[PDB]
Amino acid sequence: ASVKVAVRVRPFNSREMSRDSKCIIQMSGSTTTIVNPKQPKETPKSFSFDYSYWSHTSPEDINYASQKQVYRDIGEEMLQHAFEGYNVCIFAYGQTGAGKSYTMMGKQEKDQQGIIPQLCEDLFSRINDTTNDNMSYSVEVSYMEIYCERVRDLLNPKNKGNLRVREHPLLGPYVEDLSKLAVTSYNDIQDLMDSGNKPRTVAATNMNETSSRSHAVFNIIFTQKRHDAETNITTKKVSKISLVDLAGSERNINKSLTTLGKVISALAEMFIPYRDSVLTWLLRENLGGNSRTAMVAALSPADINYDETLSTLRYADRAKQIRCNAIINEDPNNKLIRELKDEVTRLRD
Ligand SMILES: Nc1ncnc2c1ncn2[C@@H]1O[C@H](COP(=O)(O)OP(=O)(O)O)[C@@H](O)[C@H]1O
Repeated sequence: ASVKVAVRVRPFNSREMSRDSKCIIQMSGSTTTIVNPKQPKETPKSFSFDYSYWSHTSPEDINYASQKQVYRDIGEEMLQHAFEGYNVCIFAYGQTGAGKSYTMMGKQEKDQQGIIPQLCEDLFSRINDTTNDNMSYSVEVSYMEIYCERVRDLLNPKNKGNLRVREHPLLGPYVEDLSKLAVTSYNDIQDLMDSGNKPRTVAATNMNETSSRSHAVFNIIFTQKRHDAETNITTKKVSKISLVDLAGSERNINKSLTTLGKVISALAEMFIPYRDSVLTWLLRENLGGNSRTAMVAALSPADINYDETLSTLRYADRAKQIRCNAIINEDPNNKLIRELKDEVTRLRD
């Protein structure tokens, strides 16, 4: 399968309104067009994605791409793939202020919740709707920040540790001593998300908002346990769901962001510089390995952001060419069960 790619243009923000910005983004069907406001004579550049989300107006518009609509396209599809037993990844990419955090986290005030809360609510709603007493489940959450190549645990802020990223000699990269907490309700996972969001690194340069240079990775380990009555074997399906709010794409400590660009470019071109940054190392499987992966590229509508928005569209266009190699998590015991059961009914006959 391919990396799925959506782009999303937001309303003007305060900085843009301040400079009487005009809109340089047009969307129709799956295509996004960007005009060059500095060379108005040159022909607009057009790009085709899995989705082009027009969120430039307000939810009063019939044509406004809502939080619900964005979730119901990519978020629901990836949660369904996790239920099938695939590892899944959604990452939000783009310039500072373009709408990565709004898309991934959103706000609680007025159905503004983003992909992460909607997926968590959908996950627990599906688990709690289970009617088969042979199905049992486990949900483990981890939430980390990568800032200047240092890893912090957002679920245990009293660990000023800069957790070490390691390659397991057989099982691939992991964050040594990163909290992995069992959660049994949507309320519990929401409180951890909220607490984790508050522990993110702030910067004076961003008026003491969350640093524009910090990556946030939200991971769920979803374990589905099927109890077989006849055999008493329990089969396990395990899926890792990685929901990523990247550092701002604009332009040592931009190592991760710059390396992600080279990784996307090298994967689109198909050596691969995964290990040159903590982000691309930890997300190696999600960037062309054992994962179903989607990119949501946030776009400023404003003339003043032409060059950065064009760069986001070109990286999004390249991500579309990446192939993944996701396999279903298979318990070998599923075959032992089928055998043991045939062998017994046959004797019983
Ligand atoms: N689709 C959208 N509709 C409405 N407001 C949006 C949308 N996307 C972003 N915003 C708003 O734009 C501003 C910047 O978005 P934000 O998510 O903080 O950007 P980033 O995380 O990319 O730096 C915020 O005030 C946010 O609420």
